[PDB]
Order: sequence, then C-alpha cells, then structure tokens
Amino acid sequence: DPMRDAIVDTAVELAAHTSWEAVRLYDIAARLAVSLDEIRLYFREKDELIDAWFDRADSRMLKEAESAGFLDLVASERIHHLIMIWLDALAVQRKVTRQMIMSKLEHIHIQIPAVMRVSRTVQWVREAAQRLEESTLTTIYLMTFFFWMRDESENSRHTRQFLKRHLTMAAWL
Amino acid sequence: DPMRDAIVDTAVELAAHTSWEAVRLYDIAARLAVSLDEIRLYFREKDELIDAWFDRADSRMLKEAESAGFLDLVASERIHHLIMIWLDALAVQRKVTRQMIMSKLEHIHIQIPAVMRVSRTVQWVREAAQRALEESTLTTIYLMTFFFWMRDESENSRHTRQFLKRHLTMAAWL
Repeated sequence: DPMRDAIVDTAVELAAHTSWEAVRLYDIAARLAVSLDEIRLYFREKDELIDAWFDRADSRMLKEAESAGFLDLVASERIHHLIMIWLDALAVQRKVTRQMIMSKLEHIHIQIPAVMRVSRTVQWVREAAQRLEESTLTTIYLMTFFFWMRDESENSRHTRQFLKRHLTMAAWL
Repeated sequence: DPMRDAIVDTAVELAAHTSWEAVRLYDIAARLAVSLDEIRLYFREKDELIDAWFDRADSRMLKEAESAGFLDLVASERIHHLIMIWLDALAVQRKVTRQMIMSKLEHIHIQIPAVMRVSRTVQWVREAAQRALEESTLTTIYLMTFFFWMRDESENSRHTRQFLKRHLTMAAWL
C-alpha cells in the first residue's frame, strides 16, 4: 504493498496538476507528508516510477486473464479485451502516461528496456488468448497505443473501435 | 518504368517546395507538361504514390540483399545494413516521407494496408539475413528507429545509424 502504490498514485496526481517533467521525489515526499529517505526506499529514480505504472496495467490485465468470464470470450475478443484493460488502467491518467512516453525520446537507457517490455507483453497477450503473426500484432498493439494517447473521445471509444477493426481485418487475412 | 518514376519524383519534389497535403495530380501533370489523363493511367489516387515511394525503398533494399558484398557481412550487420538502405532511400525526401506518414493518422483504410507492409518487410529482412531475433523485438525496433529517424536532423542520419546499431546489438546479446 500500500505504501509503494500510494507513492505511484501521488507521483501521478502531482504530474497531472503540473506535468511529469516537473515531478521530483522531493515533492512526492512533501505531498505524502513523509521524508525523502522514506520514498527512496521504494524508488531511487524517477524512471523506476514509470516501471511501476506500467506494471500496474500489466496486473489489471493479469487479473482479467484468469477471471472465469475471460475463458468464455473468443480468441479475437480476448486480445482486444486485454489490450483494453491495459489502456483503461493507464487511462486513469492518459496525459501523464503520454508524457512519460514522450519523455524517453530521441534515452537509450530507458529505450532499450521498453523494447523488451513490449515483446514480453505482446507474447504474453498472444499466449494468454489460449486454454496472428507476431509482427502484425506488435504493429497493431504499438499503433493502437500511440493512437490511444491522443484519443480524447469518451471511454476511448475511438481506440476501442480502431483496435477492434485492425484485429478483425488482420484475422480474416 | 521511367514514366512511373518521373511521376513519383515529380510528386515528391512538389511536396518538398510546398507540402504533401498540397500535392494534386493535376499539378504533377502541369509540372511534367503532360495531361492529367496521362498521369491517371499510372496513379488514380494520391495514396497510390505513397505506395510507389515505399516500394522504391524496398527495391533498394532488395538490390542490396543480392549483392556479393552483402553475403560477406554478419547476421547483425546484415539487418542494420538493409534497414539503413531503406531509410537512406526514403531520406532522399525525409520531410515528405514524414508528412506522408503523419498523413494517415487518427484514414482507417490506409492504416490497414500498412500494418501488412510492415510485417512482410520485417519478415523479409529477417529471412534476407540468411544463406535470430524475436519477431516482436525486431518489429519494435524497426518501428522505433523509423519514427526516431524521421526527426533526426543529423548528417547522414548519424544519430539513427547509431541508435539502430545499439538496439540491434543489445537485443542480440540478450
């Protein structure tokens, strides 16, 4: 954990009012009314927080992937359903998330580690749909993601349709 | 194919001076001193040109992939070399290419055709390197490098070349 999560929550609220770039651990400490030494027990760097954010999404996705309701869906609907939970999780703060990602731009240290996260995630979603070519799905997951970022529609309606279509189009072929 | 190619060149130059969005077929016609009826034999739509542009890259890549020199390089160097030929090809007009891609953004029909292009390309490069890397890793890399290359203002895309080299290398070792 509840303390690790309260950090992330705090980090993320802060970024909202101001921006991500503007967020320091000094301020997280300040908001939570605790010492910077406390915070650094959990997080020694600002990056480490991004990790946590994306791991929070990955776990919402995991809870879903084992619900009895999930095994009921179709292979197609399954992939679409996981990706959406993921993006809904992140959606709790879409602008901040976007900021986090724009942030590692033009960041080899932050960039290489994401590549690997994407592959695991893509492979995991693909395996999580049992009980489509890797690139295709990757390409789709990537594009949906980047599209989702700026999708200012409610509930990301536009993203949910976009994903549905590419996944379907692709399947048929 | 000299007439088809002259269209593309023309299309692409015009875009440079103005923008891609601004580019009309009649203008291409006007620029080449031929009739719009003549242009439309080759291209009935503006998209069709984007296709030809990206096919032009793929074929540079193909000519490379069968040069005797290519069969000398290592698996790693091989993929880096082809991707670079592809981006150099596009680099003849980086800003136009960028515009072409930004263009189909937020064009559902245009997006569907591309995803497939990416896959063949990725799978083609991967195969082209024998006589590996997980498909998603290499995809994720080819995508990222691409988008990074777009706004790499350095000379010869030095920055992109190094960027690609590193990710391909780091990824291989793991």
